Amino acid sequence: IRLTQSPSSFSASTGDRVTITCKASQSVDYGGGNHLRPRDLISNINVIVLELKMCEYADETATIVEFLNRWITFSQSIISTLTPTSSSTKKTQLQLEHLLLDLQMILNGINNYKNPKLTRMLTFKFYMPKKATELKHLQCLEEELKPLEEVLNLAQSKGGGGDSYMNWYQQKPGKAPKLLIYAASNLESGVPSRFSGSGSGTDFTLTISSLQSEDFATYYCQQSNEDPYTFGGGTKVEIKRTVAAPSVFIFPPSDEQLKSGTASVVCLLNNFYPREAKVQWKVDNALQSGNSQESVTEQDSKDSTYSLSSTLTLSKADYEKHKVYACEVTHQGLSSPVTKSFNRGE
Amino acid sequence: EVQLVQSGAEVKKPGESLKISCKGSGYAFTNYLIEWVRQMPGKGLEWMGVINPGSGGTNYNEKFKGQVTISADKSISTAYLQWSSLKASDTAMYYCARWRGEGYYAYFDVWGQGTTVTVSSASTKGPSVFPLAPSGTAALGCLVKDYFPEPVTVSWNSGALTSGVHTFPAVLQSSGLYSLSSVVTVPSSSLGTQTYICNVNHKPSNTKVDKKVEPK
Repeated sequence: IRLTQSPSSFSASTGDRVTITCKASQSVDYGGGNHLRPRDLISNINVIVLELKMCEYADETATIVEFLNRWITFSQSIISTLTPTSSSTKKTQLQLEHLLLDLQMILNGINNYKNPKLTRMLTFKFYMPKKATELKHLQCLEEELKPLEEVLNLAQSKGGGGDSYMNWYQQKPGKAPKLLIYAASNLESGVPSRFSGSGSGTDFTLTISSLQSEDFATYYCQQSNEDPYTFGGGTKVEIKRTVAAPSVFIFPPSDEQLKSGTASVVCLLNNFYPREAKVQWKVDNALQSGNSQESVTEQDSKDSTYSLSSTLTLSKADYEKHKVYACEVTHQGLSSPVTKSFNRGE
Repeated sequence: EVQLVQSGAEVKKPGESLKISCKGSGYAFTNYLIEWVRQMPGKGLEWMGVINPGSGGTNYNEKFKGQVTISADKSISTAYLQWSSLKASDTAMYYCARWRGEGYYAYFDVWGQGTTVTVSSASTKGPSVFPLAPSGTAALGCLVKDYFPEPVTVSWNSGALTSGVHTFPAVLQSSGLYSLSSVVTVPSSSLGTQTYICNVNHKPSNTKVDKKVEPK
């Protein structure tokens, strides 16, 4: 399942209302309608087993599907051979049918491709009987009922309303993601009430009623419906501020570096907003390509500005073939592209 | 009180093996599933696999099957992510996360702090530090070039000069080596009074350079 977030990035002011979206390639909803009640199902099986019956377990454990399947094969095996010839042999046949139906109903309840919990329910280990051919062997099933209820608690569903297997996370630079909202709409303990989520099927949304300083971060949507779990590409909430043109500075290579056979020429764009800026290197008015690298800072904590460095790298020889070194800067704050130059000979 | 603590940053070469760890505390480690998530620079998050600490039961994203092994040691509340032979494509930030799966829940409530894995054939190399000489506010700086691995620390006048400093993120050159610049804006007339020194430290190579930046 592919998750698409929109917009990928945007600038907002404090006190603003923010709505970010998540679009899934296929529905992340499961369940609803007509249930999985671990308490009731287990309590019913426990009663039947005590009416029918040290357990000899096998060395090899099994998954929940293999465990349930073995007890269904066991239940069907006795039924196949049991011939009712008395009131007691008819009552044990009826109880065997009640057990077979209860095991099949737990099995069909969890064993289907759609079930978002199946793979995680399958990591659990169940103990198998060494031999299961007589009614006494049901003691092996009884002992494994408590771990069975603990696994069924993962697929617990009471109610006709559907569930959305979709979560929202907040991530700040260098920090781990932090859960904000689970199952499309549930606010996580401690999360400010200004955060909310809604949606169903394929369309999900996250809202911040009045943006605060601590809310500028990247937000990720995440689906839990089908393996492998996937994340959206993220939405980065940037702080909006007034347009600021960069203070451009150029640095020639040091003599120390030139002496070693390399010339790094640095253009600095200082304290600008927005982030969008075009830097072009010109050597004797000829546009340079593929010998430059850029680096940009994150938004300033107080100023909300960016700074950028652009480095043109040349060999001492290529550097000494030319005189004028220029960096042409294009930015929204600038009416015309600003050029900063130097002549190789000071 | 619930926490997941991950092992430190790793710097490895292609074909090397690696095992990273995730230790739980403040809760019963055996009762909750532990999952591994990777994040690459620029790219988002990808799920890798899950361990059931109580059983040793695992499941992998088909994309990483055969490349990684997830394991756990119940007795020491620790989960592991292991590679037999690292690739350049394994360079990422790795998180371990606690899975909450009761009823309709299917979410990650507790996260490890992250472990960075850097896969490169480069060897430890200390930087060369060059001045960025200033020509009413002047800009001056230092070019910290051709070092491996990250990080480098850059300060000005032994950290006493902080106002107007910008130490740019490092860029990985095609050589396999990193490079960065640290710049500072100062009052124009201070250039003929104040001495400006950039202090560069690269712990892996034990490089400690104090580069005086003079007007020119």
